Amino acid sequence: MGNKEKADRQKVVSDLVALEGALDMYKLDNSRYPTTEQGLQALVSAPSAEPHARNYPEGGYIRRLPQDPWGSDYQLLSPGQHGQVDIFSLGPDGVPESNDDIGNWTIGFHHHHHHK
Ligand SMILES: [Ca+2]
Repeated sequence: MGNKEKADRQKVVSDLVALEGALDMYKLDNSRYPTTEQGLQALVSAPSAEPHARNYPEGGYIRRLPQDPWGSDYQLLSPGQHGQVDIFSLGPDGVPESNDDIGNWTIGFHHHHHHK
């Protein structure tokens, strides 16, 4: 409980949105959502994995892999647990797919994907 945690996780959400944006941008060019490596790298540099991302910004949107303020490298899992691709943050504990793991479903961005 505190103000610190809110500020840290909001910073997490900011990068989280950027992560998903890289995914959407990769989908724009390659007409599909990126895999675990390609998704995180899409913010930095065009993935070497096929198909090779085109129309990518020089230096990327962020020159280095975005990380939780505690020093954790954001993780992507394709195919996602909730959708096609799920992005989650490791938090202070660095543990992926954990309760703490701040994902797009956690914040409330993981919508528009219900077959029912
Ligand atoms: Ca965690």
